Amino acid sequence: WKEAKTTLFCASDAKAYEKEVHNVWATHACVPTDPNPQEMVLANVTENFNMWKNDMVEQMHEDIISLWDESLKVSFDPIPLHYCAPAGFAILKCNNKTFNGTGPCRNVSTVQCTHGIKPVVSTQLLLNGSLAEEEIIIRSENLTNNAKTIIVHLNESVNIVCTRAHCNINESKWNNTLQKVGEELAKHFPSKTIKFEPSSGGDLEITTHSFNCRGEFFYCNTSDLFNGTYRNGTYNHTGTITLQCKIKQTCNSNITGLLLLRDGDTETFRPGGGDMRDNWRSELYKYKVVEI
Amino acid sequence: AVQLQESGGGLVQAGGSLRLSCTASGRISSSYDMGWFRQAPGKEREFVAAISWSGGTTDYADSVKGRFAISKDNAKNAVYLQMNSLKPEDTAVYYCAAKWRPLRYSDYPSNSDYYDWGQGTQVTVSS
Ligand SMILES: *C1O[C@H](CO)[C@@H](O)[C@H](O)[C@H]1NC(C)=O
Ligand SMILES: *[C@@H]1O[C@H](CO)[C@@H](O)[C@H](O)[C@H]1NC(C)=O
Ligand SMILES: *[C@@H]1O[C@H](CO)[C@@H](O)[C@H](O)[C@H]1NC(C)=O
Ligand SMILES: *[C@@H]1O[C@H](CO)[C@@H](O)[C@H](O)[C@H]1NC(C)=O
Ligand SMILES: *[C@@H]1O[C@H](CO)[C@@H](O)[C@H](O)[C@H]1NC(C)=O
Ligand SMILES: *[C@@H]1O[C@H](CO)[C@@H](O)[C@H](O)[C@H]1NC(C)=O
Ligand SMILES: *[C@H]1O[C@H](CO)[C@@H](O)[C@H](O)[C@H]1NC(C)=O
Repeated sequence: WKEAKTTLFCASDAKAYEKEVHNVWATHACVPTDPNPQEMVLANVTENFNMWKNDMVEQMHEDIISLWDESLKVSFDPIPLHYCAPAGFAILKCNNKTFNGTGPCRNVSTVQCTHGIKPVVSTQLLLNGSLAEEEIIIRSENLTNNAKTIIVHLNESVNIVCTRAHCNINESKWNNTLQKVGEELAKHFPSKTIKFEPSSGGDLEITTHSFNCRGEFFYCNTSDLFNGTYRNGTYNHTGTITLQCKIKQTCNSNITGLLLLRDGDTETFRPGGGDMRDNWRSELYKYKVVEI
Repeated sequence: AVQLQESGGGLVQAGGSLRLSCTASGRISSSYDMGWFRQAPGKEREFVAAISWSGGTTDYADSVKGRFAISKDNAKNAVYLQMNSLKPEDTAVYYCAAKWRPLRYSDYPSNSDYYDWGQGTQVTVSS
């Protein structure tokens, strides 16, 4: 029961016959998930976590790269993946649903494998991921460091349908989200107007909302979405909302989180992304690895 | 992920030339960018060159266009940096670096935000 590093393995609901690329790679590189798991539980116990220095993230990343690599050289839709600890090791599961992802957690558990986590590669918005119980959750290695990305966990999901391209969000549900977000942000930022602006520059995946459906790459315009200023009170202005998406050569998913970046009297944030290690950090903030 | 190790750094008279080599111990997928950044003393980390791993498109920092040249060898999992007509300003630690861009729209390499790094190699230019 001492924190260490070791080579994890993955389990999948993979089906041999399914030619779906994930199932093809999964079956080969993965083993059946254990049906009857299997949690121990602790309380009054406190452990130091750190979603920002977590070897588990690196392992998942390497597998997904290799996943896409083998894949590309048609069926495509990600599967919930599980990551398990070798005999001699276990995985601490922090149960404090208020955890900022860094520091001490006074309420932890013990499992061998992680929950089903779909490897969905995207930018600006995390999709099909898990939700935050209760309040909006806010995470960053260093807020004082505007250069470090900010991960915002959603406690209520928003549906999305990009198809052809164009995508759609419910205005009513979006503005609801952002006010509560500027609120949480206002908690971390005092006498400062919290503005939201589209990605200021850089690669096309990073400046638009990017993601892949059925094997097609969708790069969608985000200018309308990140166009709101929120002082004490709050109000988002933009042209339901529609975002123009480009294609390459229909899918309905749930938005569950955000990636923000602050600019160095006001504090404006923009959408980030790129390093998919955050998409992972988004789902592996709760896990940690110890040898017994 | 991929393991980066730069070499060939050194000390050279102004106007001189020098070649740096980065080698990835892991393996680079098709959707990768490989580039060079450098940090001069007292200053911050800037960009120098980038090459698409698959298509081999390049991009150079303006202060570099014409003098440096970035090349790859997929067989050896290696990227190289030929630096000619060196100036005292080119003095810095050079870092090989990489970036997994599976959602890249084009073969054009990036000039920003890399995710995987090397430990750096020393480059010093004497006036
Ligand atoms: C909010 O509004 C009040 C007046 O209603 C003003 O005095 C105060 O400075 C404002 N505070 C912020 C953080 O915007
Ligand atoms: C510990 O987490 C468990 C779930 O793992 C939860 O039921 C309980 O409320 C937590 N206890 C404390 C002290 O928060
Ligand atoms: C969402 O999070 C906010 C935190 O500002 C909270 O006020 C709100 O009640 C949450 N909604 C839930 C728990 O569904
Ligand atoms: C974050 O901000 C500054 C650099 O911007 C750094 O020196 C400081 O130590 C960091 N704070 C924490 C607690 O991480
Ligand atoms: C998004 O669309 C608007 C107009 O449709 C445009 O001004 C903006 O540059 C677009 N963003 C990008 C970088 O595609
Ligand atoms: C989200 O989930 C739906 C159904 O579960 C799936 O069809 C869709 O492809 C997922 N979205 C992404 C981007 O993976
Ligand atoms: C979260 O919690 C820790 C204390 O456990 C605190 O030091 C850290 O700054 C907080 N981070 C955020 C952004 O919530």
